Amino acid sequence: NKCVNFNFNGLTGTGVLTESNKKFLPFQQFGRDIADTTDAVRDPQTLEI
Amino acid sequence: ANQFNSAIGKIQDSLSSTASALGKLQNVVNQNAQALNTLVKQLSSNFG
Ligand SMILES: *[C@@H]1O[C@H](CO)[C@@H](O)[C@H](O)[C@H]1NC(C)=O
Repeated sequence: NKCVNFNFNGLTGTGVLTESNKKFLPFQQFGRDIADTTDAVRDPQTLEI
Repeated sequence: ANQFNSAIGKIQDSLSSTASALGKLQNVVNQNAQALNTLVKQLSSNFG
């Protein structure tokens, strides 16, 4: 809910993180917007979206 | 007066019945949305 710089697995970006109801299936780790920019991520230390 | 009242009745029936009657306005809203989407899609492109 705070804005941050973030880096997940070398995906550097800037924004506010939020707990998501978007159910990634176990094979996925990043979600992408119509713009080809990431809009969701699975944290590499707690398996949560 | 009865002809005028009946002709105004037919306008409500027409607008309740068809979708294409407002095509001249829906085309403008559609072109604004399509032009915005095309501009967002060009963020996906590598350009080399
Ligand atoms: C590493 O992450 C796992 C979950 O993938 C967690 O259960 C574990 O406690 C973490 N390792 C350590 C040393 O705490």
